[PDB]
Formats: sequence, structure tokens, C-alpha cells
Amino acid sequence: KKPTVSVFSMFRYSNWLDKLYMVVGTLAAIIHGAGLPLMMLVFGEMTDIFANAGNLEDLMSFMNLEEDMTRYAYYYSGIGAGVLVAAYIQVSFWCLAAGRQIHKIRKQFFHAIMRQEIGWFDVHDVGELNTRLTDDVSKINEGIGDKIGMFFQSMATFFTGFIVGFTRGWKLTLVILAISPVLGLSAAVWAKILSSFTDKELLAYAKAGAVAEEVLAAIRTVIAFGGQKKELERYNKNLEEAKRIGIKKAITANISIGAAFLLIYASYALAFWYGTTLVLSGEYSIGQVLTVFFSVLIGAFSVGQASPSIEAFANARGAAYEIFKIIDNKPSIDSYSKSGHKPDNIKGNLEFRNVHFSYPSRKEVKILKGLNLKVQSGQTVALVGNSGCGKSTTVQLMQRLYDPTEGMVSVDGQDIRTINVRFLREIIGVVSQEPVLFATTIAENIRYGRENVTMDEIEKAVKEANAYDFIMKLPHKFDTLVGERGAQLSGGQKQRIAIARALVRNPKILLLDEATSALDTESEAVVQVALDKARKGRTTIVIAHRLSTVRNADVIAGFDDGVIVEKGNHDELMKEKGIYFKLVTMQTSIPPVSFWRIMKLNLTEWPYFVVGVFCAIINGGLQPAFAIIFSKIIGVFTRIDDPETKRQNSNLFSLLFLALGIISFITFFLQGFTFGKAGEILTKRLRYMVFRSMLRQDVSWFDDPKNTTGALTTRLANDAAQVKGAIGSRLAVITQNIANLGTGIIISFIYGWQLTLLLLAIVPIIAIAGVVEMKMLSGQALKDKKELEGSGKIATEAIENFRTVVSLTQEQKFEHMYAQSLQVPYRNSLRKAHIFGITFSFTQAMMYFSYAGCFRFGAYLVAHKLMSFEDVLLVFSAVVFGAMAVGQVSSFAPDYAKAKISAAHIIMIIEKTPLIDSYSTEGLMPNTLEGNVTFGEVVFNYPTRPDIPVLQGLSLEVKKGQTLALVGSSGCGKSTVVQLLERFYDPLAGKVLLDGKEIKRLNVQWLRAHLGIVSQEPILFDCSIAENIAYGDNSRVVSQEEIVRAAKEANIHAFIESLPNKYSTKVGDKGTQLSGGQKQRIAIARALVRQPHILLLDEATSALDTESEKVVQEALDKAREGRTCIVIAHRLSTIQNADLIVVFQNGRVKEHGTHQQLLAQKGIYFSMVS
Ligand SMILES: O[C@@H](COc1cccc2ncccc12)CN1CCN([C@@H]2c3ccccc3[C@@H]3[C@H](c4ccccc42)C3(F)F)CC1
Ligand SMILES: O[C@@H](COc1cccc2ncccc12)CN1CCN([C@@H]2c3ccccc3[C@@H]3[C@H](c4ccccc42)C3(F)F)CC1
Ligand SMILES: Nc1ncnc2c1ncn2[C@@H]1O[C@H](COP(=O)(O)OP(=O)(O)OP(=O)(O)O)[C@@H](O)[C@H]1O
Repeated sequence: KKPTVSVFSMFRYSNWLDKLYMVVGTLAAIIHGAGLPLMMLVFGEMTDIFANAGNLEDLMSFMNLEEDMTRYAYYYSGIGAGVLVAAYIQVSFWCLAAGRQIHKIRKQFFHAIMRQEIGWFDVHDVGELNTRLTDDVSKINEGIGDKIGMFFQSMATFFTGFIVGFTRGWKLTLVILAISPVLGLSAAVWAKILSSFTDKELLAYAKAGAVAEEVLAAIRTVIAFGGQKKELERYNKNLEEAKRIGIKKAITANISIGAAFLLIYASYALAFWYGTTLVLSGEYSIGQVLTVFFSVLIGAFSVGQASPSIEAFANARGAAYEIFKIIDNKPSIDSYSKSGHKPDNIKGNLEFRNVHFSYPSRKEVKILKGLNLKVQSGQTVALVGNSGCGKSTTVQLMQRLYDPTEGMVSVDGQDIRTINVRFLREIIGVVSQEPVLFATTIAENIRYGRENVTMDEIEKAVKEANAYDFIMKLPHKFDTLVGERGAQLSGGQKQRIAIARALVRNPKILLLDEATSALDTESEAVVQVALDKARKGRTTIVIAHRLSTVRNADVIAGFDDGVIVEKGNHDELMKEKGIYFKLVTMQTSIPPVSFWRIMKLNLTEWPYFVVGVFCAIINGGLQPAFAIIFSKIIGVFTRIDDPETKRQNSNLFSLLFLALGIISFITFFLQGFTFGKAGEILTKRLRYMVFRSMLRQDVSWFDDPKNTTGALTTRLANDAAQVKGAIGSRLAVITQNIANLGTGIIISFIYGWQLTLLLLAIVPIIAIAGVVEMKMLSGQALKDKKELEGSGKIATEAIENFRTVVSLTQEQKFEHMYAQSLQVPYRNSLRKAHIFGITFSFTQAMMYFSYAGCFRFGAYLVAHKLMSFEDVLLVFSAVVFGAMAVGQVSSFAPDYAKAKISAAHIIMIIEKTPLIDSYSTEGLMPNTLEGNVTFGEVVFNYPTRPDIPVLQGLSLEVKKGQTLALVGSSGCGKSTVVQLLERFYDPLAGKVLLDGKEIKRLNVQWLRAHLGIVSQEPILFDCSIAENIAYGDNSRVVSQEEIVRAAKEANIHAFIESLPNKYSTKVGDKGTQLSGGQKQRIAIARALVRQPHILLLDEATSALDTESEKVVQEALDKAREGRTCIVIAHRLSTIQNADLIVVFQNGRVKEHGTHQQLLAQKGIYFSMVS
């Protein structure tokens, strides 16, 4: 973060080869940059040879104009040969040196990250650390890459040009030197603008991007509450600012380039005026004036080309400071370490004694105050207590995830503090609540625990757990491919295979932490069976929720208020009547779009396009005008006239130069203004329409795997801003290229056809040379960050779940995987360095060889009296310099192909029409609904995978005032029925009624606004508390009285009153931290403001504590009252407070009856409640 680090300390991983590369690259760069200010020295003397003979011929009316020009053809070929070799060395060597140093840094930085222990990752954000690995290293690479050689080349050009200017003629050099600072400043500004191109500016758009992300991620709730119009309004309000910022950016860029060109042409005019004054006197010659002026001007404008390199180097140092800080940091308990104490046969005897512990982030407070245990081999320890006493702190402390501030922990006599770190974490097997799985196969995940394991032990471990049927029935058996972070598998299966993975390690001291994790009922029972199967000959500390499995335990340690007080088995705790007994009583592809359609999108802004095309014509018509004026101004001295006529003509031509500069600035500003405004308006309109279309489309469209939230926001952020490049930029590029190149070719053919025909063969190569130079100066080949995606995925999945990784003792494994994934792109970059170097060198050298070829043929033609020197200059400066300008213009513009590809998607999504339209005004909104929801033989299938049906003709019938309960396995039709009753999807078959009226003819907006729902998981908006609670009945301004009475009804109007600012806190962020109980209560409060006639809930309490669950449950029970409320919950939570129970079996209903019938009969419901 600090750029104040020594220059040479940056080059710390420099081998001998890298240092030799740097020195030879620097020498080659100094050589290469001395060519252009030297070609204007040969070009000056060549002009004198042509001009001197021209005076002699005119006086006589071309003897040695063909012999002398032979020598100067060699000089151009020599300078071109040097640039052919020097430029190859400069670009390739510096890129090779940087490509090698960064490879060491990238591997070494990942070595430091894995070395750091838990606690370092608490202070250092995992997201920020992941960002530094992928972006800061790239910043370093850009800083120490080709830009250093570019800086050396620019400085060499500056010094060589000024030396040549002073040596040839000092009088003219001083005049340009006086105005040199402003030229250098303008060049530096233009270079910084050019380098800061091709990177998307999302700082302005982030405001709207946050809203888009939150809406699209939570599209279910937005559709449920019918707030889509409000979200669209908010999105437009946010979009306006980004539109303004984009307009300003475009205007600034065009102003900068226009100022650069204006200064160039003004310098031309002043220098030529003073040069004519000198030449008429006789101090100088036309060739000497050309040499001095061109050399000094190139030198002055080249000192600004090195400006981006200095800033890049400073930023590289600043970004490398933190990376080097992490590298040289030594953890105290690092897993690597160096050997350590290691017993042969550790029997296993845990020991806690005076354990005082505090979390490093908040060490001012303490959680542990003297925990002490005496569990020996073969026993079992259980922990019971309230939420907040620190029942997982000891779990993390046992396997040396931290260090106790006071006291000691011992195992088998010896203290843990003197023990080999790898051995300890190897003998300590652990499981947690979340069964995190890696992207590799199930068998590969199993092998991840211990590498040197064959298939036989994996089979044994799977047999021990419960997977030898679940994975065998699945395709691909053991090697089943885990995809999309374990999308196929569900929670219980992941937990079972995580138990198997823990079994694979064959540990000696097991350690379970909240393994239950409320995995419904059957999954929970199976997990408990697997857990008890696992615990046979192992010292375990079993922390369990619901406090039912803790009954059977050798020592049920009572974790209450730090130091454990309650102790003993169930009978002793029952006699003592402590926290254990109390809580026990408590519990018991797309075809391309034609250019015409894309053009029609921005048709409403036609005047902008008209003015822009006119300005593009006037702007592109400037290079041939410059060629004509240059040829005329040199021909003024070529011919024999009287001095006064020469002076007057030269002054006229200088004024023409100044007028050209003024026109260039004006047209650049106007073209930028018009085209930028048109593009920004088009982008805003496209984003608005795409967002509206996305909101209108049904849930099935979002459920499609291609249409993910990330993909949709990427479309809305990138493609809707790239579409503008297929109309305005395309028109400007084509118009400018035509109006310069065609005009130059036509003018050249009129004045000379032989030389034009010869020069028409190098035009493609010169244009490609300009394109290559412009695509290297802007770093377009360096902003790319592809071919490292696999390594980035490995790094992310190893740094995000670093706790599981460090508990699994796998650092060398991930290090080697990262190195292997980095190996191939290293060699690819090494080859691409040479490829790019040779391409740049050849393309640059063609520009130097063109002089020799063109002027040799021109010498022949002039000798044989077929044209004049002025015509040769006109043809050259119109066919070659025009080609350079064509190549440069065609590169400083967005790519046309990607623009049309994005426009295809934009046009596809804009015109899309849904099935369940959410904007259909047609409807039959009645007076009052009695909430009679019935289902008849309804068969439904998911749209993404219409292969196995979910519903098999359900039959359902509910009257007003009756509370219906439905129970079944997890993932069954209950959630799908909830979705379908709200008309989220379309049933394939069956009928849905509502007070005798079919659901087809009911208005969608009326239905979704006529009832309220509570989501299975708590979903919250980042708006204020007042807005988040007023996000219920929309299209109506609500008062605070309704809000407060709903909060009172929801049993939440205590915590809100116990908060600063009351009903104004920024909910979902800052320090609100509602946990889960308060989130559920505020969600049901938001659902209660609408006063729905029918209320739907689905597993509100899923993974809450043993205290906040009761408050939410009683709030739900109170909220029902006289409403047609459907309820899905965890078994006895609300199943017995209802009236009728519905049983689901493979989607279709199984039995229908009251509680007494189902309980008395030996049915499935009795089976799962026995
Ligand atoms: O390609 C080399 C070598 O070019 C030649 C070699 C040999 C003979 C030649 N004969 C005639 C013309 C070029 C010749 C020169 N580039 C030409 C292109 N510069 C670009 C550039 C881009 C767009 C508009 C104007 C400019 C000009 C300088 C500049 C300043 C800062 C950042 C970038 C640049 C500027 F703003 F003033 C870099 C140097
Ligand atoms: O092709 C033109 C015009 O380019 C464009 C025209 C219109 C629109 C454009 N839009 C985007 C990019 C380029 C555009 C640019 N060359 C390249 C830049 N000059 C090079 C050059 C090289 C290094 C440093 C400074 C310069 C500048 C002039 C100069 C004088 C004598 C010999 C060569 C040159 C100078 F010493 F003062 C020639 C014109
Ligand atoms: N990442 C963390 N950084 C700092 N303090 C934390 C962090 N996680 C938890 N704590 C604090 O550590 C203390 C003990 O946490 P505790 O073990 O009770 O966590 P838990 O997730 O509720 O688990 P358990 O229910 O098993 O006890 C609490 O005061 C808690 O706020």
C-alpha cells in the first residue's frame, strides 16, 4: 500500500539471466530510440540533393540524381535494419524478464498465504486477499514489463532529437524549445488518456449495479410483492448519473486529442515561418530546417510518451509493498514450521487446565475463564449451554487453531505447544455444520483427506458411513463429477460424505461440532446413525443441538458462563437441576442481426448522427490537405522564384497550417460531443428497456441455467454499453477512413500514377504497423487476464474455505496444484513474447524501408522527367502517411464484431414476450376474496429439467378459517405448491380454483398484491427500516401507525425501540446484524402490513437457536388468527396446532384425515413421529 520501497528491492527475484536480459534490453532500447531522430537527418540531406538539382535544371532550361540517391537508399536500409533488430530485442527481452520475475512472485505469494495461520485471515479479509493475488500481481507485471523499455526508448529519442537539433542548427532549436513545455504537457496528457483506454469505468455505474444485483438476486420477492415498477424507477434514477459521467469522459478524451493535434499544427506553422525567414537570409537550408524542426519536435513530443511508465512503476511499487510484507511474515504456529516433537504411539489423554482465551480481533473481551477437563482414552464429552458461552472456541482451540492466553493444553502427557503441527492436525479429525465440498469428484474429495490411500480404504470408509447405496445409485459411481460447487448433491448427502471423508483420515481423537445442523428429520436420524457408528474407539467431544443425543454420554460437561460448572452424566444433572435439565425440559447461437435493425435503435437521435458524420468528413479530409500544403511549401523552395513571392506563399501556407489545426480541434470536439451523447442516450434507453423486460418475464426465465444473476447483470452492464459501438463508432471509423484514404489515393493518381502504383503495395503493411503500435501503446494486449482462470479458481476455492483446508492439512497439495495450473501459460507467454516482438519489429521497420523504396523510384522518375519532387512528396505523404492515419484511426475505436454479438443478445431479450405477463391490465378483480384455494389433479414439472414429474395429480380443498398442514420429505412438492399457488409457474395439467373462479382468468397483479408470503430463508433489502417495512402493500402511501401496530403484532416492537434512530436504521448492513430470529420477525412484520386474506409460510424456523426459535414460533402462531394460512414446518413445531394434515408421497398425496386418525393408525405419519 506504500509506494515508498527501494527500486532495487523490487528486482529481488532477479536471476543472472534476468539481469542480463534487463541490461541488454536497456541497451537495445537506447539504440532503437535513436533511429527516428536520425532518419530525419538523412531525410534532410536527401531533400537538399533533390532541391539543388532542381534549381540547376530550371536554370539550364538530373545527371547524378540517380547515382547520389543510391547512397541514401542504403542509409535508410541501414537504419531500418537496426530497428529490425533493436526493436525485437527491446520488446522481447524486457517481456521475458518480467515474465520470469512475476512467475516467482505469484508462486511465492501463494506460499505465504497458506503459511499464515487462522487469525491472520480474520484481520485480513478473504475477499481482499483474493483480489491482491489476481490484480496486484498483474499491476506489478505491468509496472516491471515493457513499459521500462518504452521509457528508456522515449528518453533516448528525446535526447537524440535535441542533440541533433543543437548540432545542426541551434537558432531554430531554441524557438521550439521555448514552447517545448506545453507540447510536452499536452503529449503527456494524451499519452495518459491513451494508456487509460480500453478499461471499463464502472465507478459511476456501481450505484445502479448494486440495485440491479439486489433486485435480480431476490427476483422472487420483487415479483411476490409487485414492486417491480418501483425498482425500475429507482434503477433509472441511478442510471442518469452514470450517463452524465460517460458523456463527460468522452468529451474530455476528445478535447485532449484535439489539443494535441492543434499544438502539433501550430508548431508546424511557427517553425515553418521562422524557417522561411532563415532560409531567405541564407543561414540555413530547406533540408537543414526540416532536420532541425522534425528532430526537435519529435524529441519534445516523445518526453510525454514516457509519462505512463513512471506512474506504472510507482503503482507497481505501491502494490508490491503489501505482497512483500506478507511474504516476509513468520507465523508462530505455521503448519510448515520445521519438524517438531512427534510421539510414536499416542494413547490419547486430553487435558484442559486454566484455559483463558480471547479472540484476537476483540481480545479486550474474554470468553474463557479456566476451562479444565480430564477426559481419558475411550470416553465421550458433551457440551451444553446457552448461545454465546463459546462452545466452539474450545473446539477450535483443541486442534491448535489458536493459542490460549493463559494456561496449557496437554495430550498424552506432553503439552500441545511442543508438538509437530502436521502430526497434531493429522491425528485430530473434525466435522462441522456446513459440509463444504471441493469441485473435484466425490472420490477425489475423499482422497483429499489423505493422498496415499487406495480405492480399498475409500470403499471401507464409504461402507462405514451411509453412502455405499446413495452414490452407487447415482451415475458414475465413485468418480461422479461434482459440478457447480456440488449442485447435484443436497445437504444431508454432503454431510454423510463429509463424515466418510473424516473417517478416511483414521484419526485418534475425533471432534464433532454441531453435526446435526437440523437436517430435516430422516436425514438427521441417518446422520446420527453414521455419527454413532463412527465413534467406537476414539476420544470425542460431541457438541449437539436440540440436546437429545447428549443424553448418552460419559461426561455431559456444562458450558455455562465461561468455566464449566455443571458436570456428570444425565442422572447427576437431573438431581442437580442445572442448565442441562432446564434445556431438556425446554426441548421436550443467435443469428447475427443486420446493421439496419441495429441502426434503428438509435434512430430517434438522427441529428446527432448527421452532425457527427459531417464532422467526421471534415476531420478525415485533413490529412490529404496537410499533404498538399506540405508539398506546396517544399516546392516553394524547390523552384526558382523571386524572394518576395516565396515569402508571401510561405506565409499563406503557414496560415493554412494554423487553420488546419483550428479546424481539427473544432471538429474533434464536435464529433466527440455528438457521438458520445448519442451513444450514452442509447445505452441508457437499452438498459431501461432490458431491465423492464427482465422484470416482466416470469420466474421460469430466471430459472434457466444460462440466465444466472451474474450473467444477467453482466449483460446489463457490458452488452448494453457495447451496442453503442456498432453504430456511431462504426459510422465515424468508416467515414473517416474513406474521406482520408480514398481522397489521398485519388489525388495521388492525378499527380503521378507510377509512384502511386508502386506505393499501393506497401499500404496494407503500413496500416497494420500503425494498428500494432496503437494496440501496444494502449496496453490492449496486456489488460487481458485469460488462460489464468483455472489457477484463479483453484486459488479462490483454496483461500475462501481456508479453515477446512487447514483443518485437512493440505497446503502442499494446493501449492502443487496451483503451480501445475500456472505452468502452461508461463510457456505460452514466453513464446508470445517473441511473437509480439518480431511482429512489432517488422511492422515498425517497414516504415523505415518505405522511405528508401519510394524515394529511389522517385529519383528515377524525376531523372527521366516524368514528375517533379513536389509530386513525389505529395504522393508519399498522401499514400503512406494516410495509411498510417488509417491504421491509427481504425485501432482507436471499439471492436465491431463484439458490438454486433452483444446487440444480438440485447435485441433478443428486448422483444421477448412471456407467458404469465406481469403487465397485463386485463383481469376480473372482485370485491372480496374468501381465500378458497383448491387443487385438482394438478400435474407439474420443472422447466429446467422436465424429465421426472414433481406433482402427480394433487387433490386439495381448503375453506375460510381452516388452517391446513402438509408434511413430507425435503425437496418435495410443498415448496412447489407454494410457488404454484402464487402463479409463479404454469401447471402443465390440472385445475386451480379460487372461490369457484379459475386461476387462468384472474389478474396477476391483483392476486400477487392480494396475499402475503414469508420466505423460507430470511431475505432483506438494503433500504431503510421504514422503507423495508413499507415494502408491502404498494401503490399506496402507508402511515407509521400501521407499521407500529404490525410490529406489535409481530412481537418485534421491542428490539426496534431498543435501537438508535428507531425506524431509520440502515437494515441489512452497518451493524444491525439481525441474526435469524429478528430477520424472521421483521419478515413476518413486512408480510403482516398488507393484512392478507390468505398467508403462506414455509419452514420459517430451520437453523435457529433454542431461545429465539420460540419467539418466532409464537409470533407465527399469533399471526394466523382468522386467516386461510398454510403452514410448513419442522414436525411438532406447528403440526399439532393445525386442524388437518396432508401427507406427501412422491408428490401425490397419500392419506387425508385429522390428527386423531393419522396418529391412531400405523401410517407413514405415525412412522416419522414415533
Ligand atoms: O511510429 C513511431 C515511428 O514512426 C515513424 C517512423 C519512421 C518514419 C516516420 N515517418 C513519419 C511518421 C512516423 C514515422 C512514431 N509514433 C507515432 C505515434 N505516436 C503517438 C500518437 C498517436 C496518435 C496521434 C499522435 C501521436 C503522436 C505522439 C504520441 C505521444 C504520446 C503517445 C503516443 C503518441 C503525438 F501525439 F505527437 C507515438 C510515436
Ligand atoms: O497519422 C497522424 C494523424 O493521426 C490521426 C489523425 C486523425 C485522427 C486520429 N485519431 C486517432 C489516432 C490518430 C489520428 C499521426 N502521425 C504520427 C505522429 N507524427 C509523427 C510523430 C512521431 C513521434 C512523436 C511526435 C510526432 C509528431 C509529428 C511528426 C513530425 C514529423 C515526423 C513524424 C511525426 C510531431 F513531431 F509533431 C506524424 C503524424
Ligand atoms: N469470526 C469471529 N471473530 C470474532 N469473534 C467471533 C467470531 N466468531 C465468533 N466470535 C465470538 O466468539 C464468542 C464465542 O462464540 P461461539 O463459540 O459461541 O460461537 P457460535 O457460532 O455461536 O457457536 P456455538 O453455538 O457452538 O457456541 C462469541 O462472543 C462470538 O461473538
